[PDB]
Amino acid sequence: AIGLLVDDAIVVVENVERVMAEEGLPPKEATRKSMGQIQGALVGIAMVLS
Amino acid sequence: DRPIFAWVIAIIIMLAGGLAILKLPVAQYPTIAPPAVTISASYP
Amino acid sequence: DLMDKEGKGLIEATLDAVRMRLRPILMTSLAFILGVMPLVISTGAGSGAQNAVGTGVMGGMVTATVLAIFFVPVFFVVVRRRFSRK
Amino acid sequence: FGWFNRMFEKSTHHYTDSVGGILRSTGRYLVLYLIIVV
Amino acid sequence: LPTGVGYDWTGSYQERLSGNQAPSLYAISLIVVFLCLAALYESWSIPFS
Repeated sequence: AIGLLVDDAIVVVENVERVMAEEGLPPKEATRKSMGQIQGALVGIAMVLS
Repeated sequence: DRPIFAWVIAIIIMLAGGLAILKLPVAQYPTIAPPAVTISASYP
Repeated sequence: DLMDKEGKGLIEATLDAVRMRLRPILMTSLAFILGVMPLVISTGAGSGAQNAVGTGVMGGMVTATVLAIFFVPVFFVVVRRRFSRK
Repeated sequence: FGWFNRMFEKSTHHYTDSVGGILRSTGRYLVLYLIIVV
Repeated sequence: LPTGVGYDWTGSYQERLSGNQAPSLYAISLIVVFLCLAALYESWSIPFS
């Protein structure tokens, strides 16, 4: 488990870290429109790792 | 609305349902009589 | 998402994508390989079952990134399957 | 640090340029994929 | 063997694991993986990748 778990924790986290440099931007709305790109995949890997 | 996402839901049922046909009793009328036990001795 | 909402990128969308996300593929995978490390060796008497597990994932993570991020599909794929026709 | 400077090199060159290099070819690396299945 | 001598397998197992089973399970495991990679994707190209 541990593996396929920090894996899922790593994406969300570091995908913010790009947006805070790729378009220099800390805020809440970087977090928000980062899972504009990420959320779509998140609930599909959920349904096939299943 | 959108085709795919719905069609995928319908193909779960293509399995699941048909899978139960390969895995659930095919037999007659179900149980109905209130179930009873029978003792039986014999003095020859 | 790039091919869509943004622009086509016939081959410059698949390219533009890993141009911004090789990071998490090798951040996860490297962190995974190392978490599996204590089972493959290190321990070797409490549970020999640990060897049976971790041996067949270091194997299939070495060859699930150094390959998938590269050489053989996961780039290559979408090219011919999505494009090349319809 | 080097560390960072390092990472942005491989990623940008090196990998992503040699990714334009792979994508250019195709019939060779498919012949390699099927050889992998063998 | 001679007459009045049959056999029966005591008794190991009733159906094994990398034998028979592994197939049927892996089989369906593909069948879904494709389906749900389409419930969020829309094509006939994405899933193959």
